[PDB]
Amino acid sequence: ITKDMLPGPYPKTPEERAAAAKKYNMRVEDYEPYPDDGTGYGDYPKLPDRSQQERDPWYDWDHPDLRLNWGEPMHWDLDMYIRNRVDTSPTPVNWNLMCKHLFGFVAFMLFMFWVGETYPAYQPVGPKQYPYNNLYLERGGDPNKEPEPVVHYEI
Amino acid sequence: PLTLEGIKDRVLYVLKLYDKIDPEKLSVNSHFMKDLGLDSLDQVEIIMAMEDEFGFEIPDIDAEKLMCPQEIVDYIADKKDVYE
Amino acid sequence: KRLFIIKPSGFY
Amino acid sequence: MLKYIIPTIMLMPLTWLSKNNMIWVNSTAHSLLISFTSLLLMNQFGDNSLNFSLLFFSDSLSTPLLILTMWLLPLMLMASQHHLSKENLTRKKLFITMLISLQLFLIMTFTAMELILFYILFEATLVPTLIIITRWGNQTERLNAGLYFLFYTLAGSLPLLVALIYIQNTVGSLNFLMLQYWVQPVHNSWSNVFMWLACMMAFMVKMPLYGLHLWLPKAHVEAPIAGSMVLAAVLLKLGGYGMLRITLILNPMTDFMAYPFIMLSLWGMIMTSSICLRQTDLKSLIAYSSVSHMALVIVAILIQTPWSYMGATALMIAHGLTSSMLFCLANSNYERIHSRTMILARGLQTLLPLMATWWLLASLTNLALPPTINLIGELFVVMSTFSWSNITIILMGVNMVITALYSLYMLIMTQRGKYTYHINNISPSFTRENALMSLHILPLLLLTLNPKIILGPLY
Amino acid sequence: AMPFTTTALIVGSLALTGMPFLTGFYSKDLIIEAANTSYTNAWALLMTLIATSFTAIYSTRIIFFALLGQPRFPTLVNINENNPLLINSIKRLLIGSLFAGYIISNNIPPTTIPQMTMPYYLKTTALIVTILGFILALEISNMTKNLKYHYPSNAFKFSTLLGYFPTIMHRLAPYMNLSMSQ
Amino acid sequence: SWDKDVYPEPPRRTPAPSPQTSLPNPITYLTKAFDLLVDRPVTLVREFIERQHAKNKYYYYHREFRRVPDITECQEKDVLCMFEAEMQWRRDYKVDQEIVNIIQERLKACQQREGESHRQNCAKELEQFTQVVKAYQDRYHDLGAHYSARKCLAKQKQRMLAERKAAKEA
Amino acid sequence: AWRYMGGFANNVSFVGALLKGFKWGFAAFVVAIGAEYYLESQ
Amino acid sequence: SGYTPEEKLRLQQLRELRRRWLKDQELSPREPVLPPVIYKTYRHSIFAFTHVLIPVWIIHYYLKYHVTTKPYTIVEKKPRIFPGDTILETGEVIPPMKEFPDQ
Amino acid sequence: AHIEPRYRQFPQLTRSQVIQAEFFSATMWFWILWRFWHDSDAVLGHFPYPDPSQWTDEELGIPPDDE
Amino acid sequence: SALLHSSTMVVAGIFLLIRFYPLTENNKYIQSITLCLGAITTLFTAMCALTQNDIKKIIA
Amino acid sequence: YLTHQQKVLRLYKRALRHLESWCIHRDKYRYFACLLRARFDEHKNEKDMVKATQLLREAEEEFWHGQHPQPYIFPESPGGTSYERYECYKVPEWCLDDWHPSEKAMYPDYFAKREQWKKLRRESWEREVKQLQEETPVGGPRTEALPPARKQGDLPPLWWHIVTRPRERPM
Amino acid sequence: GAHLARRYLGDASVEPDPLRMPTFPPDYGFPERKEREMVATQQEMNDAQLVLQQRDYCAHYLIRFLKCKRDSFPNFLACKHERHDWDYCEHLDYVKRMKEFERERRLLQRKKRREQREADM
Amino acid sequence: PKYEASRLSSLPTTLDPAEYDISSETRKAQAERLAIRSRLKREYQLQYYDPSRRGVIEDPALVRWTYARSAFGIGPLVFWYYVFKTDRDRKEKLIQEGKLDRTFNISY
Ligand SMILES: CCCCCCCCCCCCO[C@@H]1O[C@H](CO)[C@@H](O[C@H]2O[C@H](CO)[C@@H](O)[C@H](O)[C@H]2O)[C@H](O)[C@H]1O
Ligand SMILES: CCCCCCCCCCCCO[C@@H]1O[C@H](CO)[C@@H](O[C@H]2O[C@H](CO)[C@@H](O)[C@H](O)[C@H]2O)[C@H](O)[C@H]1O
Ligand SMILES: CCCCCCCCCCCCO[C@@H]1O[C@H](CO)[C@@H](O[C@H]2O[C@H](CO)[C@@H](O)[C@H](O)[C@H]2O)[C@H](O)[C@H]1O
Ligand SMILES: CCCCCCCCCCCCO[C@@H]1O[C@H](CO)[C@@H](O[C@H]2O[C@H](CO)[C@@H](O)[C@H](O)[C@H]2O)[C@H](O)[C@H]1O
Ligand SMILES: CCCCCCCCCCCCO[C@@H]1O[C@H](CO)[C@@H](O[C@H]2O[C@H](CO)[C@@H](O)[C@H](O)[C@H]2O)[C@H](O)[C@H]1O
Ligand SMILES: *C(=O)CCCCCCCCCCCCC
Repeated sequence: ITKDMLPGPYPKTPEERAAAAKKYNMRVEDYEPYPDDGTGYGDYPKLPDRSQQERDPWYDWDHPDLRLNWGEPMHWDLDMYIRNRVDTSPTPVNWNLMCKHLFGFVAFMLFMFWVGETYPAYQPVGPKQYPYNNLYLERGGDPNKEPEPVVHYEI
Repeated sequence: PLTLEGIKDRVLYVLKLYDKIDPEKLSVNSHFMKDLGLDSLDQVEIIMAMEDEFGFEIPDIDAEKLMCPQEIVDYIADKKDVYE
Repeated sequence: KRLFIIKPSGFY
Repeated sequence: MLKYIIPTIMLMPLTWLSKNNMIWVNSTAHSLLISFTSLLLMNQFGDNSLNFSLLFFSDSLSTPLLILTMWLLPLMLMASQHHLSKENLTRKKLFITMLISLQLFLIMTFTAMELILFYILFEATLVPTLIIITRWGNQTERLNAGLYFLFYTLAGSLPLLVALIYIQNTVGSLNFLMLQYWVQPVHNSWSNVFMWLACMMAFMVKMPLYGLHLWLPKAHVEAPIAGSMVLAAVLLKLGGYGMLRITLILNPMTDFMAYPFIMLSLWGMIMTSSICLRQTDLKSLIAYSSVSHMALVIVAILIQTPWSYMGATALMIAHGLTSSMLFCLANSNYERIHSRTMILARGLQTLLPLMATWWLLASLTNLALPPTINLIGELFVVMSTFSWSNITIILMGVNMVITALYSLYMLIMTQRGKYTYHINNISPSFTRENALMSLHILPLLLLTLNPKIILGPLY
Repeated sequence: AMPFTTTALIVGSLALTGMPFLTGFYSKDLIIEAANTSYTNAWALLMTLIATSFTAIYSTRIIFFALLGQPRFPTLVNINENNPLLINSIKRLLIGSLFAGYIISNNIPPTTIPQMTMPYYLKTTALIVTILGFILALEISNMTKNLKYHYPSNAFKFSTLLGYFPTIMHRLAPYMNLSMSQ
Repeated sequence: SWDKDVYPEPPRRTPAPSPQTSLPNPITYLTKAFDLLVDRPVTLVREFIERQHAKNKYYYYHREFRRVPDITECQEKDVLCMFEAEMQWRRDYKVDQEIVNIIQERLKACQQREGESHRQNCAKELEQFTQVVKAYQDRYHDLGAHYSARKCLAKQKQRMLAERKAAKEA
Repeated sequence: AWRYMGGFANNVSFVGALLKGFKWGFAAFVVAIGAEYYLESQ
Repeated sequence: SGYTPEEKLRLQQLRELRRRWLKDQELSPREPVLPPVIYKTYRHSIFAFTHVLIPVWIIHYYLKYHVTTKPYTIVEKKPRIFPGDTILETGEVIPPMKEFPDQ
Repeated sequence: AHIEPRYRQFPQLTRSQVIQAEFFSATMWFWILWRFWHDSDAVLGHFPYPDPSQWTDEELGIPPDDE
Repeated sequence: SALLHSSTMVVAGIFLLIRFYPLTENNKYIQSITLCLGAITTLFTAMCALTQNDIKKIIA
Repeated sequence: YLTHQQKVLRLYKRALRHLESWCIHRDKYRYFACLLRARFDEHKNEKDMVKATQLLREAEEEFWHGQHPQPYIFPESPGGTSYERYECYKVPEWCLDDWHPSEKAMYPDYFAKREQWKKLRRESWEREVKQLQEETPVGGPRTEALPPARKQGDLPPLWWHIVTRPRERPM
Repeated sequence: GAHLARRYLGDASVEPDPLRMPTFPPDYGFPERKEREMVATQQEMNDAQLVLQQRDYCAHYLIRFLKCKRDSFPNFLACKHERHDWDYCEHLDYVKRMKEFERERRLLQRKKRREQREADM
Repeated sequence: PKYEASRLSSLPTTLDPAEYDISSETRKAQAERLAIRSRLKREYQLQYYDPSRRGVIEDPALVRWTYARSAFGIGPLVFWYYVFKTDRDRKEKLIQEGKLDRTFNISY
C-alpha cells in the first residue's frame, strides 16, 4: 500500500473528487465525502447508513458472515452494522407506530398499578390476633420493660 | 441419505401429481415451457413444490433458471452433496 | 459409508 | 535485596558469554531461577515491614509487584524469541540486555526506602523501555510513540523532582520509614495545592489518568510484544505504587484535591470501556481496556480506605497478568496474519481449538468472573467507593456491563463466526505459545486459593 | 404417529394448566387462592388471573397445531421415538409430573398458616378461568379451518412482535451506545 | 480442642426416639451402615496416624509480646520510641479485629443454633456484638488507609474534648 | 392428498386427545374403590 | 430465464469434479490405520466404590478430625422439643400441654 | 434401522411405544379420579363460608338503636 | 433450554428473593414492587405466547 | 437490475409464501392460492407497460400491508432456526497440509488421493489463467460470469474452491 | 368482593377500614366479654421452634400435629386427623375475624343512624 | 397507510418509488457498478485460487478503513462533580451532627 492509496484530506476541486472516487473503487457519480468539518473524516466516502443484515444473503460474498466483497469500500461504521449489532432492516410495523403502542401499553399499566394500590383488594375480616401481648417477647422486645397489654376477646 | 436416482424419482413424482402436466409426456428432459406448455407463473409454482418436497429454499435467482426436471435434480444434488 | 472428517491438526 | 540485584546483573554476562544458539535457553532458564527465589520475599510480618538495609525494604505492597516483575522476564524472553529469530546475534543479545536492565531498575524501584532513589530508578526505566520500542518496533510511527511516551513522562516527572527535593529540605529526610513518623498535615494554601499536584501528576500520567492516557494506545500499537508485556503489567503499576506511597504525606489536602481526578477516573472508566466496543485494532482495544481498569485503581488510591487499598493492590497484580496474557494472545494471531486488525481473521476456534480456550480464560478474567483475583480487587474497590458515595455504584455497575460486552465481543469477533476464506496460513499452535499462555493464567487462577499474599499492607 | 411423545405432552400441558391433583396443581392453585384472599394490589390480582386463562390458550395452541388435524410436514416420514434413552428420560419426568407435587406437599413441614376459608367464587377461580381459557382457545383454533381470509389486527401484531420491545430497544439502545464514542 | 469459654455452646437437649409407626426407619439402618462402613475404617486410619504422632511429640509456643510505652509517652519525632509504640499499636489493632471476629462468630452460631427462636434467644449475643462494634468503631473507624497510633490518638483526644464539653454543658 | 388418507385419515379431536387413557384409568379406578370399599367394610 | 449453453457446460464440468471429489472423501476399509447382569453390577459396584465410598471416607475423615475440631464450623439447628418428649442427655421429661377445650 | 422410513404414509410403530403410552395415559386418569374421590374439598372448599347477614345483632353485640 | 428453564438459571432470581424472605416479609414497599413486577411479567409474556409459531419460543 | 418479469415473479412467490403462513391448513391454502393466482392471471396480458408498472407497484403496496409479521422460514434459509448451524464444523481443506505425519499415516489411502488432486490443481492453473486472459476484454470483466473449459483436458477456470468446498454436513 | 364495592363505590363512612379495626371499645355492647384463652405456653412454642406467625391461638393443635408427623416417619400419609384439627381451629379463628368485621360494620351503621336522629333533632 | 422510514428501519425496496422508473441513465450506472464489482472480483479470485499462495490477501479497502478510523468534555465531569460533592457534603453534615446511622459500620 502506497500513500496515494490511503485516505487523504477532504477533496476540494472536482479533479480531487475524481481521484478520490477512483482510490475508493467508486463511480465519481456515487462518491461523496462526509461534510467538511473538523470531525476528521477526510475524503473517506459517506456510504448509506444500512446494516449488513440488509444485504442479499444469497449472493456469493467474499466474506459471507459480513456480506462484504474484497475491495469494496467499507462503511465508516461497519463495526456497528455487523449482523450481531445494530439492525436497520425494514419493519412490518412503522417505527413511530411501534413506539406509541409500546409506550402506551407500559404507561397504561403503570397507571393501573397506581390505581390498584390506592384501592387494594382485601377480605372482610379484622386483624389477626396473637397472644402474650402480640408476641412481645418473641419479636425481640425488651424483657425488663413491661409492654402495654394487648387483650383479645371472644366474639 | 439422498441418492441421484432417489432425488429424480421424487422430482418426477411431484410433477406427476400436477394437473397442468400430462404424466405421459413428462420425462427428465422435458422443458417446462417448450415441451409442456407451462408459463413462468407455473414454473414458480413448480419450484415451490420442489422446495416443499425436499424442505429447503431455492433462491429466486437460481430458481428462474431451472426449466426441466433434470436441472432441478442437478441443483438439489449439488446443494446436498449427493455424488451417487 | 464412512467419510473422512476434515479437522485441524490435533497432535500439537 | 542484593540476592536479587546481583543474580539479575549476572544475567548480562550469561547472555553475552553463551553459545550463539543457547542465548534464549540460558537467559530463560536462569531468569526462571531468579523468579523462584523471589518467593523468599514473602517473609512479611503483621506490624513491621521487611527492612533489609539503609537502601532497600520490602513490605506487602512491593513484594507482589517484585514477584510479578521477575516472573515477567522469562515470559517476555519466551514471547520475543520468535519475531527476533532473523536478528543478528549481537542485536539479539542487546535486546535481552535491555530486558534485563529493565528488571534491574524495576526491582530496585519497588524496594527503595528513600524517595529520590525511587525517583532516579523510576526515571531510569524510561531508557530501556524507550529503546525497546523505537529500535525493535515494526512501524514508522514507533518514533512518535517514543517521543509521546518520553515527554508525557518528563512533563510530570520534573515537577515531582522539585517537590521531592523541597520536601526533604522541609522535613529533613525522604526515607519512607522516617516519613511515616515525621509526617505533618498539609494545610490549605496555593503553595500546597501545587506541591500536591507536583507530587501526584507524574504518577497520574503513568497510570494513566483519563485525559492523560492517549500516549498509552500509541505506545502499545508500536511496541514489540515484550514492550507491551512489561508496559501493561509493570510500568503502569509504577505510578500506582508511587501514588500509594506518596499519599502518606499529602493528608488532609487529598480530601478536596482528589475530586477532579476521581471525576476523571469515574467518568473515564465508562468512556474508555465504551471506546473498546468500537476499536478496530486489537492491541489498541487492550490498551484502552487497561485505561479503564487503572481508573479504578486511581479511585481506590485517592479515597484512601483500608478496603480500597487492598482492592487496588489486587487489581494491580490481577490486571498485570490478564493484560499481559491478552497482548500475548493478540500477538500469536499477529505472528500468523501480520495484522492487528481485529476483524481480519475470524472464526479461529475452528482452526485453533486450544488457543480458543486461552482466549476464553483471558476474557473471563478480564470481565472479573468470581472468584478470580480480578473480581476480588474490583469488588473491594466497588465496596469502598459505595461508602465514599452511594451513587458511585451506578457508574461502577454500568462499567461492569460494558466491560463484559467488550471482553466477550473480542472473543466472539476473533474466535467465533466463520473463518476468513483467504487466510490459509493459520498453522497449529506451537508448544512455546501454549506454554506462554498457561504461564500467565495458571498462576493467576492459583492466586484465588490464597488471595491474601496480593492484598497488600492493609491486609 | 408419536404416541409416547403425545402422552407426555398432554400430561405436561394439563400439569402446567393446573389440572386438579397433578404436580402443577399443588402450587398454582394454592398461589391463586392465597392471592385472591390477600391484601393486595387489585390490578395485579386481575392481571395474574387473566394470565392463568392465557396459559390454557397457548397450551391448547401447542396441542392443537402439533398433534391434531392432518400432517403438514414434508413427505419423507422419518418419525421415530423408539429409543430407550428417549422413552426412559421422558418416562421418569412424566411420573414426576403426576406425583411429585403430591409427594412433596405431604412431606414438607408447614411454615405458614394457609388460607382455607373463602367464598366459593374465590376458591374455584383458577379452575374456572382455566376451563374458560380452554373453551375460548378451542373456538379460535377451529376458526383457522374456515375458508375466510383475515387481515392482521394491531393486537395480533403487538403479540407476535413481542410488544415491539425487542425491535425498538435492541436497535435504539445499541445504536445510542455504539455511536456515542464518536 | 478449643476453649469452651471463648466459643461457648449451651448444653444440648436431644429428644429420645418415640416411634408411632410399625414401619422401619430407613435413617436408622443407614446410620448403622454409615458407622460400620465409613466411621470405623476412618477411625482405624486415624488411630494409626496418631500412634505415629505419639512417637514424636514436639511443641510450639504462642508468642508473647512484652508491653512497651505507648505513643502518648513518646516525645515528638523520637522515632526510636515512636517505632516501638507504633508496632505495638499495630499488633493491638490486629488483635482487636480478631476479637470482633470472635464475637461475630458467636452471634452467627447462635442464630443458626436457635432456629425460629433466634430473635428472642440470641439477645445476649446481639448485645455483646453491639458493644464491641461500638468500641471498635470508636478506636479505629475513619482513620484512613494511612492509619497510625498518632492518628488514633488524635481521634481519641477529639472524642475526649467533645465529651468534656458536653458534660460541662450539664 | 396423502395427508388426508391412510393412517392420517381420522385424527382425534381436542377432547378426545385429553381423554386418552380415560377408559382404562376409569376401569382401574372403579376396581380400586370397589376393593377399598370391600376391605373397609371388613 | 434458463441457463445459457456456456452456463450449462461450466456447471456440468464443475459437477463432474465435485462428485469425483466427494467420492474421494470415502474412507478405505483399512482406514483409520491405528497404532497397536454381572457386568452391570460390577461396573456399578466399582463406580460406587470409587465415586461414593472413597470420597465419603475422605470427607468424613476431613470433617471429623479437622473441621469439627474447630469452633463453630458445623453448627446445627438444635432439635425441636415437643410436650411429652424425653431428653437423652439428662433424662428430663417435658411436661404435657394443658388440656384442650373440646372442638 | 429397526424402524424404516416411509413415503407419504403413516409411520411404522413398535408395540412397546404404544402400550407404554396407553399405560401412562391411563395412570394419569386413575390418579386424578382417585385423588378427586378422596380430596374433592381440595378443589371445592374445605369449610363452609358463613353468610354474615344471617348473624344476629345479639351475638355481634350491636345494642338496640334507641339507646 | 430444558435445563436452563427448569432446574438451573432462570429460577435463580426467584431463589435469591426466597433466600431473603426474613427481610422482605417486613417490607410492604418491596412486596408491592415485586407483586406488580410479576403481574406485568406474567401477563405480558403469556400474551406474547398466544401468537408465537416456534414451539421452543412458546415454551420459553 | 431486475426485469419487470422478474419483479412480478418474485412478488408472486413471496405473496404465496406469506399466504401459506396465514392459512396454515393445506386445504385452506389450496383454495386461497388459486384465488391469488387468478389475480395474477387477470392482468397477465397487459401490454401497456406503464399500466403494468402501476399494477405491480400497487401489488407491492398491498403485499406490505397484508404480509405475515412472522412468516414461515425454511430452517436452513437465511433467518431460519438452522441457518449457519453447521458452520462451526466446516474446516477448510488446506488445514490437512499442517497435519502431523503420524496423523497422516492413519489415512494413507485418503492422503495419496489428495496428492493427485493437488497435482491436478498445479498442472491446470496456468491454462486457467491464460484462458481468462484471452477471454477477458481490455476493460476487464464486465460481469462475474466465468466460462467453461473449451478443450479436452482443460478444467473450467477457477474451480478449486467450488469443487473442494466443505460438505454441508461435514461432521 | 362485595364489601369492596360498598366502600370504594359507595359510602365509606359505614364501611370498616381494614387497617384501623376495631374502632369501638371491645366491651361496647358486650357486657362481660371473655378473653381468648391460650393453651400452648410461650416456652412450649419456643421449644417447638414455631414460626412466629404460627404462634397464634391455634398453636397447640400445630404442636400436636408436628410431633405426630415426626413420630410417623416414614409414613407421610399419617397424622391426617391431627392436621385437620389444626386446619379446623384456623377456620374458626378466621370466622372470628369475620365477625369482628361484621360487628364493626354494623356499629358504624348504628352510629350513622344515630347522627340523622340528632340532625333531625 | 404509507411506510414511514426511520433511521433504524429503512424503506423496503419494493416500496421505493425509484425502483420502478429505471431509465437508460440508471441502467448505465448499474452496469458501471457491476463492472467495478466484477473487476475487483477477478483481481481477488486470481489470488484466492492461486495454488502457490500461502498467507493473507491484503485488502486495500480494509486497510483504508482501519487507517481512516484510527486517525461532552467537561460538562459531565462538572455534572458528576456536583452530584458527588453535593452528596458528600450532605453526608458529612449528618455525621458531624450524629444524625447518620453508622451503628455497625466498621468496614471502609
Ligand atoms: C388486560 C390488558 C391490559 C393492558 C391493555 C393495554 C392496551 C392499551 C393500548 C394503548 C396504546 C394505544 O396507542 C394508540 O393507538 C392508536 C391506534 O394506532 C394510535 O393512533 C394513531 O395511529 C393510527 C394508525 O396509524 C392512526 O389512527 C393515526 O396515525 C393515529 O390515530 C395512537 O397514536 C396511539 O397512542
Ligand atoms: C587484566 C584485567 C582484565 C581482566 C579480563 C578478564 C577476562 C579476560 C577474558 C579473555 C578471554 C576472552 O575469550 C575470547 O572471547 C570470547 C568469549 O570469551 C570467545 O568467543 C565467544 O564467541 C561467541 C560469542 O560471540 C560465543 O560462542 C562464546 O561467547 C565464545 O565462544 C573467544 O573465542 C575467546 O577467545
Ligand atoms: C486537575 C487540577 C485540579 C485543581 C483543583 C484546584 C483546587 C483549588 C483549591 C482552592 C483553595 C486554595 O487554598 C486557599 O489559598 C488561600 C491563599 O490565599 C488561603 O487563604 C489565605 O489567603 C486569603 C487571601 O485571599 C486570606 O483571606 C486567608 O485568610 C488566608 O488564609 C485559603 O485558606 C486556602 O483555602
Ligand atoms: C386445569 C385443567 C382443566 C382441563 C379442562 C379441559 C377443558 C376442555 C374444554 C372442552 C369444551 C368442549 O369443546 C367442544 O368440543 C366439541 C367437539 O365436538 C366442539 O364442538 C363442535 O366444534 C368443532 C368445530 O366446529 C367440531 O369439530 C365438533 O365436531 C363440533 O361438535 C367444540 O370445539 C367445542 O364446543
Ligand atoms: C396404578 C394403575 C394405573 C392404571 C393402570 C391401567 C392399566 C392400563 C392398561 C393399558 C393397556 C392398553 O393397551 C392398549 O389399549 C388400546 C386401546 O385403544 C389399544 O389401541 C387399539 O385401539 C386404538 C384405536 O382407538 C388403536 O391404537 C388400535 O385400534 C388398537 O391398538 C392398544 O393397541 C393397546 O396397546
Ligand atoms: C373480595 O373478596 C375481593 C376479591 C378480588 C377480586 C378481583 C377483582 C379485580 C378488579 C380489577 C381492579 C382494577 C384496579 C383498581
